[PDB]
Amino acid sequence: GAKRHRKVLRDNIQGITKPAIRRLARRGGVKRISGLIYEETRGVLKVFLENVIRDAVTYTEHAKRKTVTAMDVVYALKRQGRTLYGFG
Amino acid sequence: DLEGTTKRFEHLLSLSGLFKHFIESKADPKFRQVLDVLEENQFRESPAYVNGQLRPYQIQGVNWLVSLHKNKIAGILADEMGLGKTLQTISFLGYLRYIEKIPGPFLVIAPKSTLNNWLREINRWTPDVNAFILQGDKEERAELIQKKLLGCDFDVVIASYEIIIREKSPLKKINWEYIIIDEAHRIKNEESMLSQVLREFTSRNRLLITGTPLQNNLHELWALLNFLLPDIFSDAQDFDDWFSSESTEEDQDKIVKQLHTVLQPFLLRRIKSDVETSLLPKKELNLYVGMSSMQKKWYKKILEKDESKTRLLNIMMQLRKCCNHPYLFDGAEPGPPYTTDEHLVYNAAKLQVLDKLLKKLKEEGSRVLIFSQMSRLLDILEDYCYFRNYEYCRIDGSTAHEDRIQAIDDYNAPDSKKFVFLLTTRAGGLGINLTSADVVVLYDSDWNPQADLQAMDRAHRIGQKKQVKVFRLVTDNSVEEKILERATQKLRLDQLVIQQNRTSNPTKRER
Amino acid sequence: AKAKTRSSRAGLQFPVGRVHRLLRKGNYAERVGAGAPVYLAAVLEYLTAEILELAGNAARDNKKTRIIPRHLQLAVRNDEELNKLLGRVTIAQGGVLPNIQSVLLPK
Amino acid sequence: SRKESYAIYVYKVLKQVHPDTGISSKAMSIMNSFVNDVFERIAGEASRLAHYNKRSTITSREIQTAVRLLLPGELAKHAVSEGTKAVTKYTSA
Amino acid sequence: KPHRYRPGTVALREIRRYQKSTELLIRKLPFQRLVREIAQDFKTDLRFQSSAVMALQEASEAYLVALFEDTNLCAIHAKRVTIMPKDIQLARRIRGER
Ligand SMILES: Nc1ncnc2c1ncn2[C@@H]1O[C@H](COP(=O)(O)OP(=O)(O)O)[C@@H](O)[C@H]1O
Ligand code: BEF
Ligand SMILES: [Mg+2]
Repeated sequence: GAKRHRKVLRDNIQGITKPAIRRLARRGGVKRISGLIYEETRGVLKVFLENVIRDAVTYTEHAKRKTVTAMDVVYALKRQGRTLYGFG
Repeated sequence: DLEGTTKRFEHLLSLSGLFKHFIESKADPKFRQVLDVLEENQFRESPAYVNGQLRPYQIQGVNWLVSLHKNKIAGILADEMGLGKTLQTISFLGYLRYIEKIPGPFLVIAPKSTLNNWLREINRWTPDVNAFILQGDKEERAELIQKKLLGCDFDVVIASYEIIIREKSPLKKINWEYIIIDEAHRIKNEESMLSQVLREFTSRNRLLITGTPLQNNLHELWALLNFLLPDIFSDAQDFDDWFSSESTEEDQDKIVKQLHTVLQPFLLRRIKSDVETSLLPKKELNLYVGMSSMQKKWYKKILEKDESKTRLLNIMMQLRKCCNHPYLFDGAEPGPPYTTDEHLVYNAAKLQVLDKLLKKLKEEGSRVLIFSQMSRLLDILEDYCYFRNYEYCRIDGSTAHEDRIQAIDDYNAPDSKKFVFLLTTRAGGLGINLTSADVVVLYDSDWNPQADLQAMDRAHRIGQKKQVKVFRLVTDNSVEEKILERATQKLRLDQLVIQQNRTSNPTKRER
Repeated sequence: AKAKTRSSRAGLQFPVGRVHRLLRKGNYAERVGAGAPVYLAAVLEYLTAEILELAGNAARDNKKTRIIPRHLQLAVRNDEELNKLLGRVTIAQGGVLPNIQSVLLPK
Repeated sequence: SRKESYAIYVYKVLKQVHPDTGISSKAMSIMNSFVNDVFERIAGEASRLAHYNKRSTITSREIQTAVRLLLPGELAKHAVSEGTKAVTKYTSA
Repeated sequence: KPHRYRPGTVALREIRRYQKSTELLIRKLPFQRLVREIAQDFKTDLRFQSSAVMALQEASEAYLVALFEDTNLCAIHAKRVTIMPKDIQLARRIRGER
């Protein structure tokens, strides 16, 4: 018994896994990796994310919706001067 | 093909002139060429190659089945569940094996929980047929492919819902005799991927089988029906507006007779109540219990959005889980040691009545089955089963293949002390027999009443030697009340026609 | 007379009437010259072909018949002019130019 | 709903350069993506210059200079010719 | 005796693989819930488009990718072959991103 509560430890941010991280680094061209990188990366990626996400959400309400659109986030990207092609 | 197509109409056109009407209602290939020329111009002894006795309706179904074969027309063995319809099929496969002497390639499909039973019953009754449980891994399925399946060293093959989709390509190259489809409920959706994998195989006959008939709609009815004889209908909305949904506008309820008259000589229903074979009905009680006062805090916290700062993207399920069990909301159990005691049954609305009924049924010797929707909730029941120290076996969605068999065997073992039996709803009760059990209880209600009917009759089949005492759990003053009423709504829109078919901040700068 | 498209009149392929409308609703000025929709529209053809021709070249170098963003990624990023032009452009699914650092090469 | 885009014209130009090469759809969307961008960047740049000299109407003088401002080096050099050739062709035609 | 490669030869092989590959390296299910996690601190209870859900990753990766290769430049200049966070932070500071 007492197994209904045995796995409550998700805490999303590790969901970006070390194998992927190195897989990411391997595509980038890094040959060998410190172990503290993985965690430090988690910080860099997240802090990146909301700033757009904030801006990305920042649009949504102004047009009085409740469902985030790619075009919305498309504009979100442009404002910081990193433009993307391919989602209209 | 066309000779059979002419020969199919030899039996199709012998019915009412409605088939000519449907052929002439197409808005047309050369089916008219063979229609115009026609327009202007056994084994009732329970054959003993089986090892046992066939029931009288069983023979009739088989004789009805052999007629469809001799007619070269298709159909659906729609006999009510637990009427030994597996024996009817096993006898029918013997009918082809011995009378016509064509032991050939056969394909049968069963839910994951049920592949054991069909192999078990085929061995018990007609041991002369080569069948496999096509289970195992990607490599473990391969040596079945090249060695025996590619070697044509078999008669029937027993696979699951997904395996055939996993094995579509190695199965196309083998032409079949029937595609035997048990519990044909995934086919209700045309876009259900299993439908597009089955319209691609080439078998001379296509024997669809079910435990319950159509669930909700006429659209669904010809969804089963369109794959039966596809070259004949080849139409989707043509069939629908032809019958116009039980006269949804005029409510004549007399054009339904035309629906019944085509399907009565095209399809077969038998019910348990008519030919008992068990001579004992089942009881039903709906244990309306009040929703627990302790969780009333969180239930209000869900209604008023008071615990906080989470999703409510499906308020349906959120209230459903609170209607089901409070500790499911990730914090209703505050204990860092996660105490396991009477507080669980205390804080829960249902388990108090469950604890009472478990104590009663323990003394009465009632061998109970429990069905539920949430596998996570079953963990708590598994924990609470540990609290009461009952023997049992937990089958859940994707536990194992051999574990399903062994847990079933231990529960159905003679004089099995496994007093309770944890089981899911959509993974557990789709064809297995549990005659060792008598009483079956639902923890929660499902938005599919025929599935509710499908699940309940697990213990109430041929071989049930006690009175089936159903105790459905419905929460008082809850949203579960509306689901059951809606469950009744979908029930009565369907039962009414089926019964006719059989009969006929500011200034705070950080700086 | 006989209707004759301006793009034909310039001997161009790009729809100038579309843009003169678009310039008109684009609120870039309250009045707009006539050859400006024209003037840009041809140069529009120039760069697409310029990239498309590069897109064709790389497409051949893997011996495919249909152009993909990886090709597009390769082409522009292989072009120092385009890459300088599109430095703030990131390409969907485009991938990266294969390039390993000299010191990562083994002795 | 109606949606207007640039695929057909891009498709025509491709068959000008590579009359045999095919094309995906996503990359075509990229092309639609790309064209609109440079479409935008020139125009507002074109607008603000007319603002800088306080004029009210945008002609090729406006368009060309920003093309020189926007395109680097050889593209600007070559494309101005591409612009220059068409304009005279239009005025003559 | 086991045939183990010299450490790094595998990595150079890996480095090659992905530099021709073009696909994502981040699992979708972990990925989107991250965003669904994040949205709460701005507005409760939004509803995401997969296209948007997809579109996040490309920026997510492309950003982090360009980070890596710059960070790779660091240890080389720092006469290393193993990357340190001090490299990573350094670029972002050189990127002027702290
Ligand atoms: N004529 C018969 N003779 C002996 N046993 C039967 C007969 N009909 C049904 N049974 C028993 O009743 C049970 C019903 O199982 P099955 O035939 O699989 O029904 P279903 O196919 O509807 O699930 C079987 O285990 C079978 O042994
Ligand atoms: F009645 Be059968 F087991 F589906
Ligand atoms: Mg049966």
